[PDB]
Amino acid sequence: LKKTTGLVGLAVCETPHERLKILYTKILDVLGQIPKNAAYRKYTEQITNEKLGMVKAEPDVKKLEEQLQGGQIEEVILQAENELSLARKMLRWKPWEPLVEEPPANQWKWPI
Amino acid sequence: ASATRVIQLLRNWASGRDLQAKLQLRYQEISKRTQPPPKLPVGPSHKLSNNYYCTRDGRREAMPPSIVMSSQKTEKKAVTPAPPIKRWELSKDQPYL
Amino acid sequence: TYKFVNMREPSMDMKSVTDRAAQTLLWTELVRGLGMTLSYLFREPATINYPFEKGPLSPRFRGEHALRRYPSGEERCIACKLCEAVCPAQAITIEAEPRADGSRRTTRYDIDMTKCIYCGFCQEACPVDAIVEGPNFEFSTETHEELLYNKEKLLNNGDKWEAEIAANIQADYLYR
Amino acid sequence: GVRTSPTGEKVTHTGQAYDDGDYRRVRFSDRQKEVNENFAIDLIAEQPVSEVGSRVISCDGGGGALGHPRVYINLDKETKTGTCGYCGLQFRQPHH
Amino acid sequence: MFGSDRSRFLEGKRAVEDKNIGPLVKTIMTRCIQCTRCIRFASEIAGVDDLGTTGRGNDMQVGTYIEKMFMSELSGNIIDICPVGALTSKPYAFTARPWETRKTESIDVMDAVGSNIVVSTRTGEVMRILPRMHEDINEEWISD
Amino acid sequence: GTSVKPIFSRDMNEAKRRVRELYRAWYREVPNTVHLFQLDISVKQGRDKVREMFMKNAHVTDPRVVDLLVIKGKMELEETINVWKQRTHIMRFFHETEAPRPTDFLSKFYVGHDP
Amino acid sequence: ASKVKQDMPPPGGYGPIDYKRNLPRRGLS
Amino acid sequence: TRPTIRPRNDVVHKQLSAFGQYVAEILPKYVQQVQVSCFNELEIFIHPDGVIPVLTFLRDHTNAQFKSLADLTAVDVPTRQNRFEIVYNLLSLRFNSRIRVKTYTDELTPIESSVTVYKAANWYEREIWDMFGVFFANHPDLRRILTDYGFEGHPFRKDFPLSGYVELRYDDEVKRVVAEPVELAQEFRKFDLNSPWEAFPAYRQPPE
Amino acid sequence: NLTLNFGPGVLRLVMELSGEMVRKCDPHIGLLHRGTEKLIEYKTYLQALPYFDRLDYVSMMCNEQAYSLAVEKLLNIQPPPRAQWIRVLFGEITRLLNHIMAVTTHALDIGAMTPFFWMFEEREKMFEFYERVSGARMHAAYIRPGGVHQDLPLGLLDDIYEFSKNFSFRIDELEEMLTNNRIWRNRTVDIGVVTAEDALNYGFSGVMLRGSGIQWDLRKTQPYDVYDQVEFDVPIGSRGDCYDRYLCRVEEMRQSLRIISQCLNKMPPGEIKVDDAKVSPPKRAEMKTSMESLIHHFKLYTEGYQVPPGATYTAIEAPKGEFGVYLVSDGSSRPYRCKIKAPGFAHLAGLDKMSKGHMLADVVAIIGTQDIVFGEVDR
Amino acid sequence: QLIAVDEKLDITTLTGVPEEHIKTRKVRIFVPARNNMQSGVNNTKKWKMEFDTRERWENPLMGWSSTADPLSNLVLTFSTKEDAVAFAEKNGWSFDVEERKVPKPKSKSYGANFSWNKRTRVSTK
Ligand code: SF4
Ligand code: SF4
Ligand code: SF4
Ligand code: SF4
Ligand SMILES: [Mg+2]
Ligand SMILES: [Zn+2]
Repeated sequence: LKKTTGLVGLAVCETPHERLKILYTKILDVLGQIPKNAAYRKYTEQITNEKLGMVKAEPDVKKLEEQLQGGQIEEVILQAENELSLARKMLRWKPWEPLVEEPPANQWKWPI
Repeated sequence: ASATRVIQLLRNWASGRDLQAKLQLRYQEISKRTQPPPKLPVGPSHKLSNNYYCTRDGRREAMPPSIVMSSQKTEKKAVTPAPPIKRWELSKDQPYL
Repeated sequence: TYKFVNMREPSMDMKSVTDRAAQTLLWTELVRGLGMTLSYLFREPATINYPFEKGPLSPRFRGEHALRRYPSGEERCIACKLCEAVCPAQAITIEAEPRADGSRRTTRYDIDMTKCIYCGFCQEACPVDAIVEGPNFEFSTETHEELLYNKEKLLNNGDKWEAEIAANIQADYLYR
Repeated sequence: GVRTSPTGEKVTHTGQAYDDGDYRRVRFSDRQKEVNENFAIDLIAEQPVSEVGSRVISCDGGGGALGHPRVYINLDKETKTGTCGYCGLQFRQPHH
Repeated sequence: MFGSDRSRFLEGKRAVEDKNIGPLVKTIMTRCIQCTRCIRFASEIAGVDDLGTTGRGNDMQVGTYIEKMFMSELSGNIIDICPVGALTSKPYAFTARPWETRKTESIDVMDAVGSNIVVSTRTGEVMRILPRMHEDINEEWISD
Repeated sequence: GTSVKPIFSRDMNEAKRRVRELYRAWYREVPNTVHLFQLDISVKQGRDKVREMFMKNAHVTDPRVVDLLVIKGKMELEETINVWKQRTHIMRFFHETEAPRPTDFLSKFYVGHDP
Repeated sequence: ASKVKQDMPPPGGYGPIDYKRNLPRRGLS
Repeated sequence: TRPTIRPRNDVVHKQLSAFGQYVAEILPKYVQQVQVSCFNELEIFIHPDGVIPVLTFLRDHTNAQFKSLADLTAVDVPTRQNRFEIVYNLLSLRFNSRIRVKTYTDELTPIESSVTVYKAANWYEREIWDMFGVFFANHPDLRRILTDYGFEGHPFRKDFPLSGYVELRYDDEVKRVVAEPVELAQEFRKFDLNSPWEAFPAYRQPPE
Repeated sequence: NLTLNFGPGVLRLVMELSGEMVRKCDPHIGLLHRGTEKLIEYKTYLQALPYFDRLDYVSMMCNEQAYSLAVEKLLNIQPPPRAQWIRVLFGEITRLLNHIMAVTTHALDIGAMTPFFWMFEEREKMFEFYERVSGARMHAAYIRPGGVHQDLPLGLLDDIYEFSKNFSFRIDELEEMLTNNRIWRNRTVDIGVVTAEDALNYGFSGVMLRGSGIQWDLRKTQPYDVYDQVEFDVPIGSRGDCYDRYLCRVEEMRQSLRIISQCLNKMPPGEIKVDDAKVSPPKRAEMKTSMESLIHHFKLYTEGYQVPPGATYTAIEAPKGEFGVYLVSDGSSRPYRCKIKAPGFAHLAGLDKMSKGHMLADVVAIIGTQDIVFGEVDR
Repeated sequence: QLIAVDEKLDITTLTGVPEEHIKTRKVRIFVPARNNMQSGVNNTKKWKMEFDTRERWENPLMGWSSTADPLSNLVLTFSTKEDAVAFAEKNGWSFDVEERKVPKPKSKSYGANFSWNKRTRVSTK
């Protein structure tokens, strides 16, 4: 097992496969409450399903790190946690609704 | 420099290096303060023909930014702003200090 | 590519541990630093003997401003007001009117040396090499007022420094 | 050609000189008034008029790139002499 | 904006002698581009046929062909229409630059027409007076 | 319509309450500031100046403007508590060094062209 | 006529420039 | 396109356009417009109420993860009803990209502070309040950061005079530094450098 | 728990102490705020160029390069290759000046004070290179939005080579006096530790990122001039303390020497400014002999060049971190807005977090390792 | 959530402008007139708001020009007249607004110069 991942404050995760699987399952479960037509739901479901399929089909770590294209698997777990938190916040926010209101007539007109 | 041999050996021993090999005071090895005239060649757009300005004017080739998804007006794979960076190589000249 | 600066694992065998303990107890690195300082003591200092010795300069040096003139004796300035318009600090004030013989000449040419930033834009915007930034730099003053140059002072500076000003201009004008 | 004011000061080449009643004269007491002794008009008036045998003459102030921008002067008028705009030198066709 | 940035003209330029048309308009005809705008203004707006083109080809000149003063109540306007520095204001010569000056829109009071003017000043001093466009009073010209 | 987003106060009553609290704080703090900064003025003068600065903005009838002014006053009071200013910053409120500009027509006519 | 003349490195380039850290051991157990 | 013209990259332009469409699809409630410049710079114009959500998305989504906040600033355009324009610049290290988020506000409308999303915004927000007068709600401590204590007005507004209103000097009668109405020995010369004969037809505006 | 105000580069610091430890440390800035961003709006682009030398006066040509890159991006033009190589060569030289200043000033604040003189001799030599090319020792204004102002003097490359082949011994002597010293290590090791996530979120850039183990460098990830054509290594720390950042700065000095050698060896011929007289002024001979050249010189030095409308954010790897400029142009010859992002702002903002549970004497070390120059912080 | 207050906007007390520079100044909102020396019309597209001129005097030393008022160099640009008027009212400045002047359409004919009987005949060209 490798030691001193290199990023200060980031600890080495033993058995990262189980942590990644649990985090991805929780992300999918939270996404299940978002309405179907929301683009966030389908996009994040596709990304998470791809990551879960790649993590379940590779027992190694270095090869899994190369395949995930994130590198340093611990920060991949960190990004999974960040995505889960964002998914919960987004379920709270509900940004799939239409626009709040149009801007004024020449709000974004440049020059002047 | 104008230093005696014994002092030179003392300095080389105390520092641990050969001071006279690489001195920090400039001597006659520097260039002269009087130099021959230069010539300074002209640029690429100094032709006498086939040099119309409308073909080499960068400013007028600038255009207003393109607009996508103006609010006033399928698999659909997810995209990223750019492909993820490749991992850096470990500098196979002096990897560790 | 990247390097590691602090990724060395110290050896844990008896010899290395004893060496580190000897370094701790006998202060070897402190003695090495003392020896480095002592070696630096016995070499020639880099100090020059000002004001009898002066630091090196180049023809491009920017110093105290001056107003030049033609070999016939007529001032080069034609009141085009390009130097005033290009001055980033607005340190140049120009007023002009036709002369007695109808020549286009200035009646007032003031440079505020306490506002000037010595950027050299004035001497490179001039189309007749009238205003130049001379090579003098030892012109400190005891009062604020004497740093507000007028046309007479700048013309006096030009007449005073014209020799080496023209020499520097001749040496450098092929790079401009 | 530096003149002297009726009060006693030297007159600048621009004709500036404080009159008798001006209080600003007090700035010169225990000091001096900076005046350039060489007047451009007098120095250029004593230059000889160049005699050239061409209708149009070119002037760049002497020195090439170290002078003023090159200009062309027409000398058809025999009454007076063509004067350079920048340098102030004079040119004239060979009359008689 | 519309021209090139360099010259391939390797020959010598021409030079024409200056004309004298009075103490108001300073005349430097080497800068003339022969647009015949002053001629049209004098013939139509001012009704004075003093100006004209003498010569043929490259050496065709704009002037009076004789020592004559272009005198009229609207003589100064030829300074404004002339796109180049061929005709300039003699009293205003060598006094200021356009970017220095501040423009104040005001009314002329020397006559009862009330033509609109722009007072061009510089550091609290009036530099010059320019006409201001008003299609109902003075169009774009002012009197001398 | 003319619907706007609030800052702190929904109506004028809450803005008035916040103004009152800010005035209470300034009134309480004036003597401590006078003692600590070693001012030449008295506590009466400082309280009068606080009252004058409060009454200077008495014509504001917009709750957003009122509570923005309250925020600015709270920031300035906090600045005064922690001795972030000095004597000069405190004393700039009194203009002891500026000449008194006149008000009547004749004096302004005499001094200059200023209307 | 005259040929172009500006600052250029001499033919063959410049010599090697040392940049590696040089911290030697004086030597004693 | 000779060597005097900056080369144009099309792959980055296409990638930025695709990501702008993707972002605008994910958050249709807040994004009002998306633009990609000719030099490959992507900017997103959103509603003021979407400062906290959108930023959070761009910081936490597995496909965006714009971790770093490079800069935060405001632009004053007095001709607009919504005077001030707030600009966020974000840098994503994972994808080696940059994005810009633009919002509008006025003198009295507050903008929710993004200290929770990016800590680096903290001082930046104070700077805005110091220079423009835009109030940020739920800020840990909002106060002046750059101007002098007791300074009246926000200098970076377009209607603020360049030299200010007061100047400092030392008075010996009161033995301290005092502030006076500003009086300049030489007035700042204003130059009318702008010229007629428009230079860029590609930016010409309709004659309304 | 007493509160104290360390009053009057120059800095004011209000801090609470519970005995020896530091509870809260709030820095007050604004003592060098001159309002550069407002004064820029009243100047043309060429007139606004010299402000960037005053911005960060320890690294000047880097600020010039950042502003020039922003204006070039807005103008849709590119400089000739020789101008880019000069920019890169000078940028590397400036980086050495900045790193020498930072390391020596940090050591002097700690109390060493000998390497200060030892390396200020070399700083004086570098000033001469700056002076020979532009006539100014420090405020150069050499790099322009069209390239560089003037070509190199005929004897400059040889002198640069002669100077740069003896600098390695100076760095070695500095490391001998500082790197292995037990007092220096005790002063710096495990001081001001910042985690990678906190450094990213707190907006840090440059060594402060690289010291925490983050592999980020704008010259490698987003090269601007000729950087993708030069090979060099990027030092990376492992603990995030002051010692790691000091080692990173020394290694960056060595890699700067490497890049300087590469730039000296691979100097191309050609012109030094873009051959577009509507942006770059023509030569003096052309101005004094050609009519179009005279017109363009007049208009460039009186009114300036019009920049097409638009907003850009251009960032470079300055010696203190990511230095950026957000430039907004309305189509005229004067910029509408010029916001300046300096890494010192974010670093001093994070100073309070980085000085939690440290001694009073540790605050000076942390400030020194932040590489804080208040000209860029206050602007 | 929304106050829905009905009153005119007034930020006079927040700008920090001195009272003598608010109730005494008189701003002017106008389309700047075309410079008669040039035929370009690109400088007469936007509206300009500028303050009235105040006293300038000669400096006793060096003869420079001195101004005692801060707002003298200030000029603002607005897209339309309504925006400038709204800005002036919001900042509490009394304003004078002048309608934009546009040159009337003129019919120009080349044929008129060589007229058979009308007086538009040109004497020379
Ligand atoms: S050097 Fe620069 S600041 Fe000084 S007078 Fe010349 S243009 Fe102005
Ligand atoms: S640029 Fe030269 S000629 Fe023109 S006003 Fe200045 S000094 Fe005189
Ligand atoms: S208007 Fe001027 S340029 Fe045109 S013909 Fe008359 S003098 Fe020549
Ligand atoms: S300003 Fe115009 S008319 Fe005068 S010399 Fe230049 S181009 Fe000719
Ligand atoms: Mg004319
Ligand atoms: Zn001449």
